[PDB]
Formats: sequence, structure tokens, C-alpha cells
Amino acid sequence: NSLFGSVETWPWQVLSTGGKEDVSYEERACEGGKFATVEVTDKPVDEALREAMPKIMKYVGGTNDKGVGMGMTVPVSFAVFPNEDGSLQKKLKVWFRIPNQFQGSPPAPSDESVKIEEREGITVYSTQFGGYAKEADYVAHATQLRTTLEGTPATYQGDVYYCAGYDPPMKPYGRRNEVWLVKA
Repeated sequence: NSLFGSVETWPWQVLSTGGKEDVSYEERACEGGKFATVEVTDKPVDEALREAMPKIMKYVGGTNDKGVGMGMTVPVSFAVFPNEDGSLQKKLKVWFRIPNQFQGSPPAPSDESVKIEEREGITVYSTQFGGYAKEADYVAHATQLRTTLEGTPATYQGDVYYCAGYDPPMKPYGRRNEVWLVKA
């Protein structure tokens, strides 16, 4: 006797949404899927980002442990840790989202600098805004959400936030922006 069979799905469930006018927040649960992230310390967000940029590209580029030659297209997001001065100085963690096309069975990490790990059991707040959004905007919206979420049991640590974006546009014109806030 013998048999087999399984599935593969990581849907996200929302607990509730809302917030103040202009800017709204959304509480969702981490799907728990596997993603490729990198760790960069002793370097500024500018260095850690410029260093991780190519580090993550090497994976999807073809430098995989399994030697898979397919390719994936998706926006990458990294975490940041603001300080009392507003400057992001401490640590930087890059997160590369993988498309369902690869999620079905992504290749192993050819390098240690970037490994595929999954994160689940965390609750963050998503806030989307339109109009001209510059680099500083992302840092401002992060704190703006804090006061906007006022009157709620929602907690935070260091006001840490995440930045999601496809690629750096030749101009500051940021029509689309994304900022996630991990509740403490």
C-alpha cells in the first residue's frame, strides 16, 4: 500500500481596520510564508541597504543553492529603527518577498548572507497614502500612525517601522507608498 498528497497556501486574515481621517491603519496577520531576508549591522541604512540590494539580487539572479534558473518579480521591503533624533541608526533587516510561482518550492540559500525563513504570529499595522511622498515621508508617516492609533491598546517599540517599495525612482515623486508598523 502507498499514497501521497498535500497542499500549499498561506492566506492572511485581518482582525480589523480603521483609524483617523486622511491616514488609516490596518491590522493583519503574517501569512507565515517563507521569504529571503538579510542582516546588516555596524552600517547605516544607506550602506546596509546598498549592500543588501545586490545580496538579494544574487539569489533571484541565479546564484541559488539548488541552481534554479527561473526568476521572480516582486517589490522588496526592509525594516528600520528610528532614534530620538529621527535618524535610523542601529540595525537594518532586508526582506525579499517571493511570488507564489516560487513559493511553491523556492531554492535553498546558496549563501549564508541571505537565508529563506518564514515569520508568523505577528501583528502589524498597514497604512497607505497617496500624493507626493519622499524618503522623509516614509519616516514621518511611521510616527504619524502612532498618534493616529491613539486611544487604542496597540503598543509599539522604538516606533520601528517597515518600508516597502519596488525600486528607487529617478525622481522623489512617490505616488505609491507602504509602511508597516509591528506592534510591541
